[PDB]
Amino acid sequence: DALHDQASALFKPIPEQVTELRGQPISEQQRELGKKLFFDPRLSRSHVLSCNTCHNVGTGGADNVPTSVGHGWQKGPRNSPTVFNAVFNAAQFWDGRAKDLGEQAKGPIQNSVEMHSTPQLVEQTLGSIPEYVDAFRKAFPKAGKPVSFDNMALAIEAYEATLVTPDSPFDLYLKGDDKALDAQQKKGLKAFMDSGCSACHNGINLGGQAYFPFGLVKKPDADKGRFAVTKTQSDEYVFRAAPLRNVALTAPYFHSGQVWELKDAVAIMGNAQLGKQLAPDDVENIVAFLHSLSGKQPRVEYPLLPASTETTPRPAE
Amino acid sequence: DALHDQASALFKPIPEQVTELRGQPISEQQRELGKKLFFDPRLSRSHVLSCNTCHNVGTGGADNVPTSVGHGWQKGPRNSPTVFNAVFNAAQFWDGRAKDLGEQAKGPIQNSVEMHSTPQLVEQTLGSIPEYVDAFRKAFPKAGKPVSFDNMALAIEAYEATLVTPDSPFDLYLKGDDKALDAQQKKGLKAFMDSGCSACHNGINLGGQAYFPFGLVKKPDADKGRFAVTKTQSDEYVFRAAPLRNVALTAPYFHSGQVWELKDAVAIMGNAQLGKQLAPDDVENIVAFLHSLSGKQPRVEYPLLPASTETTPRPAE
Ligand code: HEC
Ligand code: HEC
Ligand code: HEC
Ligand code: HEC
Ligand SMILES: [Ca+2]
Ligand SMILES: [Ca+2]
Repeated sequence: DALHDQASALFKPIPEQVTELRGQPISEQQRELGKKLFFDPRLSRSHVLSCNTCHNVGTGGADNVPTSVGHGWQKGPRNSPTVFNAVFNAAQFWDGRAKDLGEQAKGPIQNSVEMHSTPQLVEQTLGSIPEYVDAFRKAFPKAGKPVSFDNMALAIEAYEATLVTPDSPFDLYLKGDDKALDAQQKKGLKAFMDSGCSACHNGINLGGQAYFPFGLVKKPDADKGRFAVTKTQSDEYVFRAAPLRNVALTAPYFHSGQVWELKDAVAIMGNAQLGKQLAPDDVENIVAFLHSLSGKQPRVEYPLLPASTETTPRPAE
Repeated sequence: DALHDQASALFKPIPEQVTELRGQPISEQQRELGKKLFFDPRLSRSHVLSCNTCHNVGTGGADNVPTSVGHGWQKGPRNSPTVFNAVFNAAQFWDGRAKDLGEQAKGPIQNSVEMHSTPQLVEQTLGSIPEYVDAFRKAFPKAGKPVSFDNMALAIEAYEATLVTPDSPFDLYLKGDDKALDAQQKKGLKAFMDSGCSACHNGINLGGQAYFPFGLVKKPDADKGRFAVTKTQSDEYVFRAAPLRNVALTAPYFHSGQVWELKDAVAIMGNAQLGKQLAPDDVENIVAFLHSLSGKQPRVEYPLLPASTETTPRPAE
């Protein structure tokens, strides 16, 4: 089918599982340790914030509130992006100055820990708990200092690699099953490509691979009649093309989390003059199409975190 | 064994499972629905607080920070008590005036919802989500209005009944296995009874059944040399005798969450003039004994919460 043809040229399905990371095989110990860390609020100085707090695995992997402030890169509050399938994103943050985005040498993990705690503090904390000490040795055998920021980061990435959502209808369609998407979804997929959406939203995650000088702003006054995606003040200031997988599960939308309905988000983008102007039917069909991007949500067994000991730092500001 | 004799007269083990609640059998649908609600942050107006936030199932069922404010009964901030085995507690809150505690007609669930949201709001919220609507009908078939505060409360209680921790060593010892507790733990159990601890901390949960006019205060200046448990300003003002099950997992201690070490908490209580003055060995042995109260932690599969719809109220203050 010609439709399946161009689809396959532009998109790729989520693998059933990633087994290697940074050229290293992912062990189960690493996965388990990473899970604990992802849920342990003790990584925050205050002992109340965990990755799961803002990237809630029960609600699409995002907190689903307008904005929050979790990473040091942030110049301000932004909508928390889902953590599902994030491992495939080359472009990680929402926005930034092009020169600075070539200076954000830091990844999400280091960014967050430095913001809500300090690496030294996090190390001292994990070190005071025997169960963690052991878990680290068992997961990183050939290591001098098993409990170190580096390994912690590696462990979390391993768990992150576990949070993928394969087998969404769209993916089944890409893999072959031409019955996966209904007619409306197909008109949508067609319109998505025809209107130039795929110009920016492409690849495995339908986005998350590049930055562009367009961002949502509240109109000076000219949802879909209150906000618009326009050029930034200079092409040096860019926003990441949001990866669309599981988009139906992570409202509100855009970096500021200001539009709550997907139909509006679609209309707004389809009015950004970044392609052929959209027709009502298209907007509807596209939305239907987007729903086909919801994959299989990860089944997570809440980890049992080890108890603090007498040398474990106590909460603070 | 004489020791096992008085032990059995004063204590009782946690049943393997509670199957009935308010004279009604607990179905699995109720359990599942309750689990979702316990983790759904949308029960708070702001969409950021869930029961799990403060009664974290991964860390002993408590948040393990000095204090928090989660229920309307609260006159101030208090340490969040564990939710594990709470269903067996007759006395639910930390403290209060005797006359008012005969007016706290409200339970933890209603107290919390009224504080962080409103019953009407919570009802409107759950009602806007089809998956919940259905889950409610399947869990409460013979019901006029399936989605109602009442049923929500019932569902959560059902899930609460699931959060019990049977088979702690102490319990195995009570059930017979005289090898469950080592010699030190036995000296501890003996001392616990001999020093009058069991006068207040008894029953299935070693506490949580009655109120007494003694509470921790910071000495005017006379941990164990900075705080003390003394009489309240009048026997009308009382504090609940904290249930001790899983106590080794829920530091800090006392209603204000001011003492971090169990040895100190024990010393302080064993100096309250509520029994024979404790000897260093005893304090150590008792602590060892308390550790025998950590039961089997519940294995929880994080629930997949349904997506908000267009009629679902948006976050607020
Ligand atoms: C709320 C206070 C958060 C906490 C705690 C954590 N994260 Fe986060 N994360 C948050 C926001 C608001 C954002 C966007 C920031 C921006 O300006 O871009 C993020 C982003 C990430 C990302 C990048 C997403 C991608 O697709 O590459 C990742 C992967 C991520 N966060 C992971 C994560 C982990 C592992 C955390 C605990 C160590 C962590 N975040 C904490 C907000 C919050
Ligand atoms: C490149 C210039 C783009 C084209 C072509 C389209 N989109 Fe896009 N999209 C782009 C950016 C820079 C952003 C973020 C803007 C911001 O201020 O945050 C987005 C975001 C979306 C979203 C929101 C997803 C989310 O918040 O998780 C949707 C739903 C979306 N885009 C859809 C979409 C459609 C349907 C398009 C063509 C009809 C389209 N976008 C084109 C960049 C680009
Ligand atoms: C933090 C902001 C909390 C949230 C949200 C919830 N709870 Fe809570 N709970 C909290 C505290 C600080 C306390 C002590 C209050 C006091 O003054 O006594 C509690 C207490 C309870 C109890 C009673 C414990 C017992 O053994 O009987 C229960 C059972 C309980 N909380 C349950 C619970 C549920 C089901 C919640 C969500 C609907 C809930 N709490 C929210 C703090 C917090
Ligand atoms: C009845 C008057 C009591 C006697 C006898 C003992 N305890 Fe107790 N205990 C009691 C109260 C009213 C409280 C709460 C005081 C407050 O300000 O919060 C407690 C609490 C404890 C704790 C803390 C548990 C927790 O915070 O989760 C411990 C560890 C404890 N009590 C132990 C203990 C021991 C070992 C006793 C005899 C040697 C003892 N208590 C006696 C009431 C009473
Ligand atoms: Ca979002
Ligand atoms: Ca406590």
